Formats: sequence, C-alpha cells, structure tokens
Amino acid sequence: ASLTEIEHLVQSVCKSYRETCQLRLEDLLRQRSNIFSREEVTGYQRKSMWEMWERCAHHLTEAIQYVVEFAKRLSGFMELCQNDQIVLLKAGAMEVVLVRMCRAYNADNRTVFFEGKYGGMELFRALGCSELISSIFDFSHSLSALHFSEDEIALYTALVLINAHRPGLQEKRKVEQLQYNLELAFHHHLCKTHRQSILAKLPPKGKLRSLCSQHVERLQIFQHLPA
Ligand SMILES: C[C@@H](NC(=O)c1cc(-c2sc(C(=O)N[C@H]3C[C@H](C(=O)O)C3)nc2CC2CCCCC2)cc(C2(C)CC2)c1)C(F)(F)F
Repeated sequence: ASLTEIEHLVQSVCKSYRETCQLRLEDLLRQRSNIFSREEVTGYQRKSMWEMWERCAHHLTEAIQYVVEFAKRLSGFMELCQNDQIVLLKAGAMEVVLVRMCRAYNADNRTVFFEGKYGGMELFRALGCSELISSIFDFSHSLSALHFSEDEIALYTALVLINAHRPGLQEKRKVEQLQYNLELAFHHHLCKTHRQSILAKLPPKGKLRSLCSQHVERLQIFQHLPA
C-alpha cells in the first residue's frame, strides 16, 4: 500500500459511515433539549414486555440495516467472497450497533435517544432485564467520555466489522490484508489528528463481544426472530 492511498482509504470510511449513520449528528446534538415527561415514561413502563420487545426488535434491525448499508460502502468489502462477507457481518453487526449507541448517549443525564426524544433507563422497566439494559448505558457512557470524533467512529467501526480472527472465514488472508490497511488508515489519522492517545483508552477485545454476546444469548433462549 501507499501513504497517499491510505489517506484516500480514510476518506472513504469516514464518508461511507456518514452516509450510513442512520441519524445525523447535528440532529441528536441539537434536539437533545427535550426529554420524555414523567407521564411519557410511565406509558412506556406500562407497556407489556412484548410491546417494548417489539419496539427494540424493529429499531435494532433498522439500525443494523444501516450497519450493513455501511459495509457495502467500504471500498474493499465487495472483492472478497460472499461467505466472508456474511461471517464478518454476523459477528460484527451487533457489535457495530453498540459502538454507534454511545453516539446517541448524553453523559450529562444518562439519556439515550429512543423514538424522537431522549429518556433515561426507567423507560425500559417493561422489559424487566436491568443488568442487560444498564450494560449498554454504562458502556456508552465511557465511550461518550472520550468524545469520539465522527471520523474515529467510522474508523473504529470498520475494524469492528473487519476481523480475520473470526469463526469460519474462507479466504482469510484477504481479510487479514484489508483488516490491516484499515488499522493503518486508523493509526495514521489518529497521529494525523493528535488523538493517538486514545489507543490505550479504548475497550479491549473484548467488551464488544462479551456485552453483545449476553444480549445475543438471551434471544437465542427466549426468541424465534432473527437468530
Ligand atoms: C435484546 C436486548 N437488547 C436489544 O434488543 C438491543 C436493542 C438495540 C437498539 S438499536 C436502536 C436504535 O437504532 N434507535 C434509534 C432508532 C430510533 C429512532 O428512530 O428514533 C432511535 N434501539 C435499540 C433499543 C435500545 C433499548 C434500550 C437500550 C439501548 C438500545 C441495540 C442493541 C445492541 C446494539 C446491543 C446489541 C440491542 C433487549 F434489551 F431488548 F432485551
């Protein structure tokens, strides 16, 4: 690879994400002024667990379609065989949607954006799974502390999808090579922006799989939808 070409690689990842980011950043930041009234929360709490479950299931799949919408935008994704394309998304999709959640988390009052307005965690009392609902807010809270620049989330997300150290990829060396160019464009931009300091600050391995695996595991037990 070439240096001038790697900088090109960064511009694609940053753009492919900004066009497949679901919600605009300028929207979440400015519309953060209003939140659910205590009335509106009890209405969400009164909802049957199936009610709230049907909600997240849609918003989750919808947020994932943008995740896969992101993958097909990367400049080197299409070349590799379909199987590797399927595997990377299966294990990376749910984790990519987690990193994108902190981007909608307001660390000031612990309120995430869910259906046209910010709200706390008591909004999901109908579900009745505290430790799982809180594992996301606390995680996004830490990630929201670093004050992720949009370009970083795009770069970080790319390395979440790409991962040759995945279950059953076929032509892995095509995944290893690309997984490295992204890390190159990642570190280069970090140093190029004086934010190489975060590398020792991010979640290891690790928290992405363990946190999602707990959710993905509860659905493989109780559900029948996509699984
Ligand atoms: C099974 C288990 N977990 C999930 O169902 C689940 C839901 C979501 C998503 S994605 C999403 C969106 O895209 N919201 C956008 C679209 C909305 C809009 O258009 O306004 C805002 N909303 C949600 C629902 C929110 C529920 C409260 C905790 C934050 C997540 C994300 C995930 C990941 C990424 C962890 C794996 C898991 C469960 F907790 F459900 F039991």
